[PDB]
Amino acid sequence: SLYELLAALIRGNRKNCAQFSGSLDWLISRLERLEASSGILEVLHCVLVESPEALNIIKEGHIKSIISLLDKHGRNHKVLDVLCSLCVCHGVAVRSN
Amino acid sequence: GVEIETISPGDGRTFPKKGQTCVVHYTGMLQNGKKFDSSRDRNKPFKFRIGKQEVIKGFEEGAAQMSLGQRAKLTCTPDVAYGATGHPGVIPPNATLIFDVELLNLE
Amino acid sequence: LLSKQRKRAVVACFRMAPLYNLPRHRAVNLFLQGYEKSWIETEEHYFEDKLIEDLAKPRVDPLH
Amino acid sequence: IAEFKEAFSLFDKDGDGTITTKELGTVMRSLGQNPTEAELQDMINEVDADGNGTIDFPEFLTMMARKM
Amino acid sequence: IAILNGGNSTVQQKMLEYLKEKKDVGFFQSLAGLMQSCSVLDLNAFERQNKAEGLGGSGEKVLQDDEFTCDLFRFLQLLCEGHNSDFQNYLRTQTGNNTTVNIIISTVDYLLRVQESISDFYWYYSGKDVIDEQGQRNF
Amino acid sequence: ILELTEQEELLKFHYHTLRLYSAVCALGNHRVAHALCSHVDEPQLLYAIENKYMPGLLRAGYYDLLIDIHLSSYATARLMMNNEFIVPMTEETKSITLFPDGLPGIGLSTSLRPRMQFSSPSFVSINNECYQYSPEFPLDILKAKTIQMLTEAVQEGSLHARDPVGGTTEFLFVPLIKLFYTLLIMGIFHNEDLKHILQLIEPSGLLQMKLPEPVKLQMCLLLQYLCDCQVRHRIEAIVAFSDDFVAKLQDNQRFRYNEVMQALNCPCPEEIRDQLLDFHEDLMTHCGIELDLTIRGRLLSLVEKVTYTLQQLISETMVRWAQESVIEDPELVRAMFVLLHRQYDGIGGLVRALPKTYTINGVSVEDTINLLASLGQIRSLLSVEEEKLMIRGLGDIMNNKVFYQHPNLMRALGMHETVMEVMVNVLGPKMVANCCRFLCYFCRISRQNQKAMFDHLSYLLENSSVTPLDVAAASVMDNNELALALREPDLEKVVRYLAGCGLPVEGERYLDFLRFAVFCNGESVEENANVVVRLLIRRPEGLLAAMEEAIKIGNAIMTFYAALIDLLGRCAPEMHLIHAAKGEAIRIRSILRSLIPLGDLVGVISIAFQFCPDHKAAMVLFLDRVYVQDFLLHLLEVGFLPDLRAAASL
Ligand SMILES: [Ca+2]
Ligand SMILES: [Ca+2]
Repeated sequence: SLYELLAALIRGNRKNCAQFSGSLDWLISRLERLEASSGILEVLHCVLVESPEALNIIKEGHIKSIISLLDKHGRNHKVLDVLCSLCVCHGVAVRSN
Repeated sequence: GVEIETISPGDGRTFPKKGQTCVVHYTGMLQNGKKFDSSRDRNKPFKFRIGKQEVIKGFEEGAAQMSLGQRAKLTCTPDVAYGATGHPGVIPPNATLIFDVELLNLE
Repeated sequence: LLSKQRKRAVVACFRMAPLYNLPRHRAVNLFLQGYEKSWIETEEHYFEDKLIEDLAKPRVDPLH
Repeated sequence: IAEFKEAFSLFDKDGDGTITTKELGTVMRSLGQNPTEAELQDMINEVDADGNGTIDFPEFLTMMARKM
Repeated sequence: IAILNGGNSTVQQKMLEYLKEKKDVGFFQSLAGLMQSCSVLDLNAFERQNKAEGLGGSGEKVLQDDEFTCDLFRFLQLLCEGHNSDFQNYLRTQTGNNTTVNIIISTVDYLLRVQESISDFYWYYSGKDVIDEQGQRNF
Repeated sequence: ILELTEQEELLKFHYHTLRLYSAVCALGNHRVAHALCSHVDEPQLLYAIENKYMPGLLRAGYYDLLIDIHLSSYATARLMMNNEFIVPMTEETKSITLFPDGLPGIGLSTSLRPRMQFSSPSFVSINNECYQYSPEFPLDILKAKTIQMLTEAVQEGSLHARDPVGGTTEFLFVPLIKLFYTLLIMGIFHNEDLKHILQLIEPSGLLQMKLPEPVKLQMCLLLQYLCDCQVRHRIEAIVAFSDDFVAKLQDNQRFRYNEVMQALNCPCPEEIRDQLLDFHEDLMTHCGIELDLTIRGRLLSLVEKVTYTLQQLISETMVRWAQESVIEDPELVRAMFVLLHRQYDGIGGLVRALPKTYTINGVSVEDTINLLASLGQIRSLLSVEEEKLMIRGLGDIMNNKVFYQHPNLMRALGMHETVMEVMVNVLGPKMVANCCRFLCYFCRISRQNQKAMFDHLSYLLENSSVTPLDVAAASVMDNNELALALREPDLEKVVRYLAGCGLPVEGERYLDFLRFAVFCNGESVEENANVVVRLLIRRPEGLLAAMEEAIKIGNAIMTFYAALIDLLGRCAPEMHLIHAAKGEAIRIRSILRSLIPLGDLVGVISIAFQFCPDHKAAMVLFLDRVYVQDFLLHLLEVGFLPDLRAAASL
């Protein structure tokens, strides 16, 4: 429920997701707790739809973590659209990722 | 050198001679039989000149060994293939490819 | 009076003898460029009171 | 015929084969016309069809052959 | 202006009650924000284009497209026709919301800017004394 | 796959994979598009299209996947150039019939509409060799399936089945029409099929049916493209009429307007100067009187003919769908009425096309194709080491033969706004200098192009880095009209950057910009002159004392002040009774020279007998304009003597 509260506080402002540079890899490091990850997942999904700046922060070592997150949990479509939101920003898409 | 199991023989003596573009038809799967290519699927004959080095070298070395009308199975060594990187997106690191190659014409 | 009268032809010979003379590209273009400010501004535009009175033909009306 | 070269030399004073807008403005203020920079750039580029910016002598001589 | 062009009153009833229930201090805020500069016939820009056309389309000088402003004060006049003494009070004090904007003060400060704009335009002009169109059209 | 209709966990998870395949191959990742088809193998998608028992989620994913694997790279490419309408002047373009005595299925369509380039999705060592455009498949087989799909689905869906393939009618109709939508754009369905497919829709019924919400939204996009093809036909109608009209009008007036010139004498009293004028003004004079010769019967006939069917029913069917079927979906009602406005105002769409188009000749159609490709390359590249294609694209633009010939066209393409958007997109950097070098080349090609760049200087100065500031000064270099059109308050931001140089070197660029801001011709302006020097009282920045201190003591400070004198040398009042017999123009002669007691022999002599021609020649213009024949003799041989001695010192 704590992650559920924090998932609320991102969906409103473009500021708050832009205020989440350093928490990103901090959250992805906490993602490997692997018992409360869905609460972390809705958090990391909601920041990715509201900041194009945060897309340029996240790099490959976070991505291979998220790919192995599909290994530990199997078939979770909530993980899947996170990669689709990692593809396209509000209008644009990065060729590197 | 590279391994070949002849699936069915053609004429035997008219191998693909150097300086000819091989009008062929082929398919391709992994070591585990996971299919990933078929020139038959796109209904299109692949064509390539021997010595032009536009195909990978294992497929060319397997193609030189066959004959006209002969279809064969190309079980290629992955290190003669794409190798340690594989195809970056298609072929995994160092997996044996299995082609079913079939020649039709030359140039 | 003789040398200055012939000069007044050479005064105007820039502006006069080249007049859309060479380029058929710019000539057909500037026709269209001239066509915009000349012929397009018309008055087929009393449809509007018919248009809005075609909207109030009923729920919620299409104008609404 | 060489009087056309005389009328060409009445503009050219620096001697490089091209007539800039300063020379045409000079002779035009000597005659009595008061052209604007739009009209002067028009008439100094009314010869210009290739896009070098100024007036060359072949286009001037065929212009003299074209008017009269 | 097209809705109020007859000096309509039912629509004049409508805007006031809509401003009462869903009380919008941003509207009058956006009025004086629109009204703030909105136009000045400023003769500095008049001088240069005379020198520009004197030595080289046009017409974009005149108070930076003041035709918008003629429509705005028309909309303000047509918002208080028929002497809506409630609404004419409402544009002054605006007792609905917590804060208020007195547009009646601000519209004095529009023509005061315009009067200063037109008086020196004569005072530049007071010696030339022969009128072209560019003086006539901008007047 | 057909088992999955109740395996709803594996249904939904495979659906979101099918999202992810459509995700990563978006906006033309053409190498990744070649990577994906090994997993999808589009003959599988043909079987995914035909199967009338696939679930609706899997159907809408597979139809969407078929587009953005193979089609959307070209589809968005021709979507960008749907507002250009340029054409060649060739004889088949000249000989279009232009009219009915009306069909939207136009046969000819002789516009540009850039190329169809595909690539084979092979797996051989041509890795970075094909690599560029798209995979391919037998799309001619596909268009046979679509007509087989649609004509069957209309005549079956007519009875309002409870089956249709995705359960609902939404999964039935929407992915087919969207597939038909993108396939129509890509130059397929020649008029034998258009007349076939309009028999499915128009006959003049599919639109006459009762429809759900987003399907007519797809049809709304479908109807607009038919109206769009109606528009380009009309522009292709008007251009061949412009061929013989100009061919008449060039011979008719201009030779016979010269006929009275030869028969006059040579004076220019009234009749010569009336059409001997500016070229566009001559065309404005020639065409301006036709709406109040022997040719104006051709005009008034044709305006009645280019008055203008589909316009009946399109104007009907919006009124239907609003009436019985009160709508949600604000995307839809926005999409609805813009057709309806365009139907009752067909001229207003034709308004906004004519200052976007042009006609060229057949020799120049080569250099346009790659140019439209590279312009298409940049507009595709707008959505994102990413810029390696851009610089090769930009250098290709700079090295186009037919680029200099028509500078209006880059203004007509609006491509300067496209490149300037990249500058905004970059600067929140090696591609900076590759961009601006195009821009400083871009303003310099003509006059009214320089007018187009003028409208951005308020933004443009704000990002001075070291170049961007090269562009702003390049946009004002010669046109005195553009010099006068510049105003004061941006120059406050200019000199604010100069006050930041109270620490320097980088004030060398602002002063050169102001040098282009006051002089511009060979003779300075005074309106920009007075305002900046009144600011330069408010800010200060021994001067000739420390000038010699830089001669011994990184060679920038002697260049730095060398511009500051040159700025003041340009902003002299005048060198005439314009300066002399006037008022308060001599007042700036005092306040300038008050800050500079002379001392200038540091600049005159000490360098000139050895960094030499920059500071002292800039010092020449300051003494010449701002500042008796003893000084015509005092400073002599200081500079001329080393010019005499070291003349043959090469
Ligand atoms: Ca010259
Ligand atoms: Ca020349």
